[PDB]
Amino acid sequence: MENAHTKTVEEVLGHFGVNESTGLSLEQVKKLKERWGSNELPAEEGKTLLELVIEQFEDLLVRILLLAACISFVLAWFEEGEETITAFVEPFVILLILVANAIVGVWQERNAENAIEALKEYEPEMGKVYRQDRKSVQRIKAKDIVPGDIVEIAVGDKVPADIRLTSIKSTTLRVDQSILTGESVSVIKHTDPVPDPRAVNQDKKNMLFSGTNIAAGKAMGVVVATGVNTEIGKIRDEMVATEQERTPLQQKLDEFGEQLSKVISLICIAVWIINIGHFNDPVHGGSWIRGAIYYFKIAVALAVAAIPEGLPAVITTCLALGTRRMAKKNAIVRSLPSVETLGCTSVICSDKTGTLTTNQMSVCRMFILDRVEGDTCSLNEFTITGSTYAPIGEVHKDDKPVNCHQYDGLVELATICALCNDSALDYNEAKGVYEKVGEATETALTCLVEKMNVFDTELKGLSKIERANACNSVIKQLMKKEFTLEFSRDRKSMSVYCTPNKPSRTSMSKMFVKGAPEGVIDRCTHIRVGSTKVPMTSGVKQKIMSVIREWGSGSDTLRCLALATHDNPLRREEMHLEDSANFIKYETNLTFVGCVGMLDPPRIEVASSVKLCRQAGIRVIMITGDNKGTAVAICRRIGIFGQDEDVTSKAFTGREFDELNPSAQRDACLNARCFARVEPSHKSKIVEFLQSFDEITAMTGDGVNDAPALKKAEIGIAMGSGTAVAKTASEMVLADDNFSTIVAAVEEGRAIYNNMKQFIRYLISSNVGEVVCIFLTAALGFPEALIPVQLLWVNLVTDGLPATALGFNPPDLDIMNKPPRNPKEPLISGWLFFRYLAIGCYVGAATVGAAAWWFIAADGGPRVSFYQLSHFLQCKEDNPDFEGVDCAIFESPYPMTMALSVLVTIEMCNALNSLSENQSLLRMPPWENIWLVGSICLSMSLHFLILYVEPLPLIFQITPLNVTQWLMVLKISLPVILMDETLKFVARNYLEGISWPFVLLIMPLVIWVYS
Ligand SMILES: Nc1ncnc2c1ncn2[C@@H]1O[C@H](COP(=O)(O)OP(=O)(O)CP(=O)(O)O)[C@@H](O)[C@H]1O
Ligand SMILES: [Ca+2]
Ligand SMILES: [Ca+2]
Ligand SMILES: [Mg+2]
Repeated sequence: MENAHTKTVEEVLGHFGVNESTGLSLEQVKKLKERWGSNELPAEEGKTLLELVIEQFEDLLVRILLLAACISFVLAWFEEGEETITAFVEPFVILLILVANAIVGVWQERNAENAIEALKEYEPEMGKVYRQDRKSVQRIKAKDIVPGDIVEIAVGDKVPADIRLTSIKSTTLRVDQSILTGESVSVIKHTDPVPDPRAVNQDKKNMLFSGTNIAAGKAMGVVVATGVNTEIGKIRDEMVATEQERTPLQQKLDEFGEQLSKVISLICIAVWIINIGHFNDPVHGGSWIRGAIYYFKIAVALAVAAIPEGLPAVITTCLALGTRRMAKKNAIVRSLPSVETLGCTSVICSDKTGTLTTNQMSVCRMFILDRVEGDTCSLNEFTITGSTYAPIGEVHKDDKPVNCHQYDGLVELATICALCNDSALDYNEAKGVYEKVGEATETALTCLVEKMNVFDTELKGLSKIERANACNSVIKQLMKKEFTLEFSRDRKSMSVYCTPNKPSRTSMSKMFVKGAPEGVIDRCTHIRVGSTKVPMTSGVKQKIMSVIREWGSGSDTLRCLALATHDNPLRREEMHLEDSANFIKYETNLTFVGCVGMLDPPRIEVASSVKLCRQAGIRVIMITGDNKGTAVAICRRIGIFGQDEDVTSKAFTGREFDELNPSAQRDACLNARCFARVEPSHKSKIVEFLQSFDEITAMTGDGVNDAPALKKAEIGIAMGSGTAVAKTASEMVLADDNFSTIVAAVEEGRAIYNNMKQFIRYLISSNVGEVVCIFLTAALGFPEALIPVQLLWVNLVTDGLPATALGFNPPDLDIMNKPPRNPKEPLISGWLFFRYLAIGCYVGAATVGAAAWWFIAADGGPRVSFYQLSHFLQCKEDNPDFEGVDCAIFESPYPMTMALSVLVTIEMCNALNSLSENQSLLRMPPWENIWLVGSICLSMSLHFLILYVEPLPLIFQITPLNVTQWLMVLKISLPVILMDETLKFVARNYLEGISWPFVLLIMPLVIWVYS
């Protein structure tokens, strides 16, 4: 069966031997499972290891160090080419820092993919089928669907396999198949066969494809292909590498990356220029071209040192960390920019039903009319026990057990709930619980019919399975459903045209209507009291609405629904059911029967989440299509409003919002916190009004009425137990429906930006000190304190792992107390620019002072004066200004080792400053980031290694230091902490919990270094 769209519905069902009513057997499914297998696609390997490494070396900042490593190679291969001892050490230390950052980036990217893939199996994909075990619809796993079984699918569902449409229950069926054919509109389907055997998928009507969603309607069909035999499975090879747009923060770092490479080039050009007079010095052999090449290597080695080469890698691991940290909290992050954009979210619009509430509805009370005075009416208000979907409960009239058969209004109320219902109740023998098949509002009515049991049937000898739809089957055996005017959110109602099967009374067909109590009652002209009908007046209209308003605004905050019937409807011939606007024209002159109120408890984590968002400057707005009285009462429960807060201008309806010119409509959208009774058209309109104020909007939803708003918001967050239409229009999915994961995603997105600013602060405060070290030496006339191979050792030790370990920084202590960040402001602030220069100027002066100390004040070194150190090039044995000074000590490796050791040490102490922007080290000790402690101990281990290992001091032109000289290195390196603790102190006090184990740990160190 490969061309099913060209065959009649009877011909396809005959091919499988299946009936559309009873379904498929279980001896047939066992045979079909062996010949066809499970309905699932093989797992894709994704980005391979080699491809994942190539993406690390595609940024400009990494391509400079690649070219500089090539320059250092071709410049060291022409002099002493056949060598490996000291010639090719400069290109080697340039490549080690590149492969170190490439390993961390690939390993962290591989971790985020593994956590995401392990989250796809959180809850298995399910599918509704008809099988001969039960006479009702049952949920099974989508992988256990075999070709040939009857599958039922409704609005919002995801088509589990290729389905030949057998019967459409509603007036029309729309399917969103942009995933397969690429058309951005819902396609209308039918049940008639198409003649063309080679029709394209756009022309393949009467066929629903796996992976696509049902946009509107309800239908059933027979599966014709599963697994790799579906249209979306046969094209899984046509999966080209999509152009993933850069994160809006990555665009800020790319502009900053090219702006920094332009200023670094001007700095390296200046280094080669300010040293013109040193080209023909005797150190280089008196040759100009020999000295010009030497200072070209200092400029190249300074470019590698000054350029942040781990910046494209650290943004990779941070975004990869945010994805893995969210997948551990059961949150599927589809779009990479989504977790970073949530850190700047200012408004969180949220669906109420199914999103802020558990969606575990249960009809707990109802009422019918007892007797009509003529101006007022007495109501027979009942109550029902039970909070789950199990059909075990008791109906009480006045807290006394009552039987529903003696009330003819209850018999009629149960009939409307049974027939005007596109849902059912399923038993789960694996879990031992009754679960819903369809919407929660309708299954609550399906379970209510079982508890009422208006037609007293023997319900004791039936199993758990046959008790889910026992009382409903009795009602549906009495009335024959003709067609369904499906639920449309413009009228907020739904009717069903039923005909009584009994020909004895010869009753004409009726229309059983259920919907929102506000609109349905307005279309009601009569009221059903007991078994007789009496015309409705405006006095009894107030009594019915007042009870419903008490239910919604009460303590239980009930979700109400009115039930009505139409005694004399038009025939099917006169009704024009093609369009949907005529449906409200047939739901007129109704007879009000009763109203039901079902409880929908909010989720436990919602109340604490709204409190954390308000503290973080975020605003939570409830966009619901439910009643205003129910919405405001839920908002007072979850914390959006106070239990006595006035909401005269913070809660609006769809009608009240439209009856407002754009003047007041604007100033009401940023001040409101609850929108009730809004269509899917309004929800996206609310979201675009909030984006008009330059606000990052995050919409959270579960149903098809939220997909237009989920597409317009910057971030769309879908619930895991929601419809597949909402989960398709969303960037993040809460697999466990935990609303507290949203605020964790905001804290994580703010952490990605914080780790970025600390990385920038560390590689600019430090690398400026390496640039100042070279220019300060030149302006003072001192001997050069660093050679190219040592400028490349500082880059490896300081710009390597101690810089990437900043992406593992812990969140700040005030991370979620600051207002949301505006993504339009510049990356680096003007105050941060001062903090970079203030630290760098000390790092540079400390490195020059370390070399100047040995030449002037050290005991082992000469006691050379400041004049002789500044004019060291003019020293000969005939100069009376240089007496006793052996002027071969100006090339000694001691001052170059003091400067190399101070540069490395002062940058490790500057990394300890880069754990937070303003929190001191006594408040956030360095062991809160253990990846940084290990990176510093490794960098200091490698520094001590080249100082004392057999051949290495010769390769780097350094000499081993003693304990007295190492105490001097620490004397100058430690004040870089005190300088940044001071700059952090000013930012806290004048611009914007001391750990005693840390204070007591550093005091034996601080007193030792300074005596
Ligand atoms: N199957 C159904 N049949 C008839 N009326 C329904 C219905 N489902 C919901 N309604 C009613 O239509 C009204 C508005 O439609 P809507 O689809 O927006 O409700 P909803 O359950 O989605 C609230 P939310 O938007 O917060 O999820 C609801 O208040 C409800 O009373
Ligand atoms: Ca560097
Ligand atoms: Ca550095
Ligand atoms: Mg909802």
